[PDB]
Amino acid sequence: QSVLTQPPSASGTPGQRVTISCSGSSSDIGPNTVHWYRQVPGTAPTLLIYSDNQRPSGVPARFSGSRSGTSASLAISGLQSEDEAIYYCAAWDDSLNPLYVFGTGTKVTVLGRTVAAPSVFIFPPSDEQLKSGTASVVCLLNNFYPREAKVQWKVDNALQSGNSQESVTEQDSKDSTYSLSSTLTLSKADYEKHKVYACEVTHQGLSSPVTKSFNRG
Amino acid sequence: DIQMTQSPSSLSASVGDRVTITCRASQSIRSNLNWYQQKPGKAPNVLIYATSSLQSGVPSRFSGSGSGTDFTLTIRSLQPEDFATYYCQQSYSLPWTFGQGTKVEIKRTVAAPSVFIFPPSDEQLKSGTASVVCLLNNFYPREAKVQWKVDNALQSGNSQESVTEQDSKDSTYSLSSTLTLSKADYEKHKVYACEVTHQGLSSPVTKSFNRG
Amino acid sequence: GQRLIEVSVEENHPFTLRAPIQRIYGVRYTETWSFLPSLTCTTKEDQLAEISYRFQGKKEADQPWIVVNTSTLFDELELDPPEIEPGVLKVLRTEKQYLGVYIWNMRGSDGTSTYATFLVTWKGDE
Amino acid sequence: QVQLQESGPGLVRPSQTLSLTCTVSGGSITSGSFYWSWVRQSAGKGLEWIGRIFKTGSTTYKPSLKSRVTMSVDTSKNQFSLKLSSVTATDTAVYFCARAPFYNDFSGYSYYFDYWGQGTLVTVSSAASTKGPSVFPLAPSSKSTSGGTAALGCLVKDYFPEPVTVSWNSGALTSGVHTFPAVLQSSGLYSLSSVVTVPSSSLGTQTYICNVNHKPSNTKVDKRVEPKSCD
Amino acid sequence: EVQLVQSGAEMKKPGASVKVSCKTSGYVFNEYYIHWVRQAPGQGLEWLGRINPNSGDANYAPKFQGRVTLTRDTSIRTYFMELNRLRSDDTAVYYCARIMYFEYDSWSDYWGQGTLVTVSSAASTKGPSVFPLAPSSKSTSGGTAALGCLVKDYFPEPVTVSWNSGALTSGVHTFPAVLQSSGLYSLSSVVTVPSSSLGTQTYICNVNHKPSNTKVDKRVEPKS
Repeated sequence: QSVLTQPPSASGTPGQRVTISCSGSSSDIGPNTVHWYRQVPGTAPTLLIYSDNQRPSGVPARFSGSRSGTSASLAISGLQSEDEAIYYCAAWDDSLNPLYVFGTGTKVTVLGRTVAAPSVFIFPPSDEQLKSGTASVVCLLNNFYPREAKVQWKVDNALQSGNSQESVTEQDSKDSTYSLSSTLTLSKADYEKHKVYACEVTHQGLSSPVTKSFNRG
Repeated sequence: DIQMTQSPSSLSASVGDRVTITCRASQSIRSNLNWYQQKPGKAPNVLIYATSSLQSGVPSRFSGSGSGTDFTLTIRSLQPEDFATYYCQQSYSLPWTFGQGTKVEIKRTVAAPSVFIFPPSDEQLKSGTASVVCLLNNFYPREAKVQWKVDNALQSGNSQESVTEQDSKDSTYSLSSTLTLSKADYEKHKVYACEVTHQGLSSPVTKSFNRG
Repeated sequence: GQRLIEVSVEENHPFTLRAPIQRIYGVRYTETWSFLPSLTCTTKEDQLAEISYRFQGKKEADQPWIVVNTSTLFDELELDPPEIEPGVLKVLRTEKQYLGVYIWNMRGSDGTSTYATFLVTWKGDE
Repeated sequence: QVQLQESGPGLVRPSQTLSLTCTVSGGSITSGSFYWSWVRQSAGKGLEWIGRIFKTGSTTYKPSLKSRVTMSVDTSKNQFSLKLSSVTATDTAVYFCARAPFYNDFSGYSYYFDYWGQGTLVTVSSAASTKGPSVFPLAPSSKSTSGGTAALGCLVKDYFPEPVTVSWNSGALTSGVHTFPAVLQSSGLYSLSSVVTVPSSSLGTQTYICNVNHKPSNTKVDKRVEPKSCD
Repeated sequence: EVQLVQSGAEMKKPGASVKVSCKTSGYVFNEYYIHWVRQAPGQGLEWLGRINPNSGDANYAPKFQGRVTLTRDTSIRTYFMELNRLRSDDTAVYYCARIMYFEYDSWSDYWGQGTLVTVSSAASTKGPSVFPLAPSSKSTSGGTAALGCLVKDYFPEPVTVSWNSGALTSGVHTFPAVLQSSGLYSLSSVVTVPSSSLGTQTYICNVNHKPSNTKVDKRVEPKS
């Protein structure tokens, strides 16, 4: 059981040269080679570099690798929106108990992209779920950047808390815009109290909070 | 080093004619001989490698043969574009040694020169020097005479001629004789003329102008 | 060929020796592998196989080559012969008879010669 | 052309045996210098290497797991297989099979994974039991009606274990399809939402269907989302 | 499209060192040798050396060993030649060329453009002086008409002359330079054009002298 130490996160604006490090011992990396992998969330990892510098076919030449002693490094020259992923390094430990040691993981975040404002949609409770005695109001933010936003469930101008859950998609492969879903599960007994429910979104691309409300209908 | 001898050093031949240049080596170079074509103002260009293999795009009239010490380059139907110097290079042992070169000049029907005369420019005349240029445009053979006459006085020691290389389409030459006079001397005389004699001219052609 | 390339192999585990180089387009290359079983001993070396090829350098089209020769050493011991490819030697089940010194030589039409020496041992048994 | 695929995901009760198998396509595992290997990734715990097997049967296991991990190969069916024993809840991870080249050069021992397979979420948990998911329609309305689009979706609410897949119109709809990550509810059951952005000129002129695949419970649910009665 | 582009022409004094560059494109840089050849003024070709892009290792001719150094920069795809202890015999056009191999056979498929190195004791590259050769045959230019540009005095060589920025390629005769008593060079570039286009089409000669970094454009028009 061993680990290759890696920076938790690297970053850069489009076009910069980003470096990720990989620190090891004299049983890994030291005597043996280093290999670099790329993982996009939701999909399996892909080989980026092998034999410390050698690039697989289909890996652009702007990706490079190097090794010196107990340490190794990866260079993403000309950083691009597609290069935003988690990067892992790995090497073989040929101790008397051999193993393939992986890295901790490094996440490259491409800064300086268009600040996209979210589109807010408030879906009222569904049929056959109300019949099941549970109401669910869904507030959807479909395309935005950065990931930071906040949704407040105002019910009859009274802020709710503790009864809502949130889920966020990772940056889309085509436009790298997050999507957020705030599901508020307030039971039927309280949902039937009124028909007035609103979600208020504050985001960096919004000059003022955007409120979407449902009443009557 | 392998001393490479090329023969002939210079050949004159006509269009539609078989021409054979030869390369000899001090030792046996096997098939490791290449043939190059240097055209004026340009880098050498390979025509044949491996003693017979023809290079991509190169015309099919070029053929190579030989083995060991003696090798030959053959052009079946000479064409005006083949005016160039031809070099042989050994690919056998390093240092790679080249031949001395063979210049192929294309014999052509006799063409008469078109003679033009250029008076000095006032821009140049404002610098104390006057250059008078006499131009023979497209002629063959190369041999031609340009006699300068300032006020019907035969000039010498003040002229300087320059001849172009054979055209790859007309197989013709051009000449530029420059009469360089001081501005004061130019402004002392009035009649300036260049007289041209050539194999294509039955009578000497004299172009002239008056100023100064 | 800087120095000995040491290879620690596990028992009955495959080992692949790799000699990496960038060849020149069109140059004809010849490689030979020689095995000295000095580790299990208890200019004459056993040429394992001699191969030759011409570099096409397309980087994808698998290069054909020629098996010039192959010794019968491993068959006299009723063991399988190594898999020899341009730049690599492969053994599927490492055993005592496969331990020792491997010498890789490459000679090219461009007047180039390169060497590489490997020493294949066992980890935990030396 | 080289493809690798594992056995399906599912629930494994703690302290019993996990078995997975990977099938290879585009060749045979009898080609040279290739280790067929298993690694795993538990969310938040990065990448961990489980072990490797060769065509001969020679294996190498991760030392922390050697007491409990066993690997086997079958050159007849191009299948390599993994068995993990005495499993705890911390063994819940996505288990990837992979092909690995290996060679020794002047740099050392090179051993990398070039052709991976997809993943399978094996959940080791005695906290719940397998359950078919309930799908509910997130119906559309006139949103962004000042010249914009609308959204509609399906709400998968009560399923265990993970994972589950949501398609739209049998894969015809891929633009705007944003299936959301699952969240664990206080019931001990997972829930998620899959939404899609559609032009407002397609609400009453187009049919929208979602397709839910929960392999652990052998369940598939198709639901037709349609606009609300007033809209 | 294999393209080799070399550095500009240079004048150096005896004892100096000249470094010529050669940037390559259109092929796998590390799969082909590059070698250097020299053509003296009025003479044939001579081999300097060859360099492997990968090993950075070179092979030199006996004459130039110790006086020539061949280097490479694989990142920028550029080869370098350096000649030390420069002498008057070293004045020549230096060429970089790619070597194609077939089995044991070698040849030079794609050549560079050439770099003229002039070893002179002069200390300043004197730029050219361009004067117009006006097309006025007494305002009766029957048939063809000749017009030109006289490059008066320049050092060192070469001078590249084009017409109409390169549009006029037919009938252009740029004569070889003539060394003058000044120690300076001189040339004239003429062209025969239709007389109908004399008053209708502009005629500009473009004269470039890299050694003095001087490029001059000049319009020639019939005198009036």
